[PDB]
Amino acid sequence: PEMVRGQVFDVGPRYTNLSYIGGMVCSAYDNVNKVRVAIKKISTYCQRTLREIKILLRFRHENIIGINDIIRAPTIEQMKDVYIVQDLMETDLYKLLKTQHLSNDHICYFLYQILRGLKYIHSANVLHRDLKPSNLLLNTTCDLKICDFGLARVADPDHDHTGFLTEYVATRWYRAPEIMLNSKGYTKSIDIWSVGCILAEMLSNRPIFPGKHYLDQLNHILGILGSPSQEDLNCIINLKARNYLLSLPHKNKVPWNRLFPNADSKALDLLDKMLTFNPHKRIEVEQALAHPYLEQYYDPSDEPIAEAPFKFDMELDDLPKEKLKELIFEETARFQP
Ligand SMILES: *CCS(=O)(=O)Nc1ccnc2[nH]ccc12
Repeated sequence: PEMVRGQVFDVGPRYTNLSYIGGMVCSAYDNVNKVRVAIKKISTYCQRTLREIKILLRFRHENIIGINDIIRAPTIEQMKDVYIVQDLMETDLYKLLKTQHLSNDHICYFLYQILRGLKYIHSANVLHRDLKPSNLLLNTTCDLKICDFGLARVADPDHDHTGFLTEYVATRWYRAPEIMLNSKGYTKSIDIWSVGCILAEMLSNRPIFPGKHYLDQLNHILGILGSPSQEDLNCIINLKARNYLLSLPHKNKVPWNRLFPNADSKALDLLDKMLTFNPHKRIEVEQALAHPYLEQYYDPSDEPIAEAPFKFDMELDDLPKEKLKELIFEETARFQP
């Protein structure tokens, strides 16, 4: 078996000539299809691995990363590592934003593809819950694919409510304000906020709300949106959350065209609607696609939806380590000779 940087990366004779990318991700030559592919090693096991495999095997969409192959040992007893084989993608939006200025045409096209993929995910009653530039892969022709469904959940708006300062798992800079106030992130509006943040970041190459800790994230958001309105406050019924907001000095709204003096005015209109404080008033993915900014691309007949809502059969949260390994083994069975 081949090794890469002091790690065994043992991907049978099908995949050869391994180079590191970023458990470990390597590129490799697929000797069957005769293209370089991406392979990630997962090494007891995690709910997130299973969640992702079930979702990505069920999903089929041009703006969502697929799984092409999964490599594992023939038996549960011998299975330790799982390798997931996917299309090689030259770069991601995080790497691209660190090094490149995007034209308005590129920002428009990337945003379109993000929302087109998101329309499909949401149509399956799934929330991604960790959209950020590093989860948006790109190839040399700027095709974009959404990846990393390890924190994805079936939508559950009736159980979205929680108390103030409830701990959350997803990446801090892309968290909607309501996460810090009264939300478990179980509604589609959570993903739109992330997309808003990403749009802002494409406009200036810098994260819009780079909070350094849990409540600082909310301070950054309010520093630009300004103080919530009485009506938006009245929607927050939780008294700890409400009174925290009432305790803050008045903050004026920073005009988008002053933060983003170079941006297209239609892009800023859409940004505003995605970065709305009140999640009920926030634009939905299909409205976003229909927005004038995206007129050159918008075509709902060519923005497919999922054939059915996605379902986890049992609650993965209480699963002992043994049943989880067995579930991963079973979900990966179709790729065995
Ligand atoms: C989805 C982000 S990842 O880091 O999990 N996977 C990944 C990284 C780099 N290049 C890739 N090509 C396909 C999948 C990846």
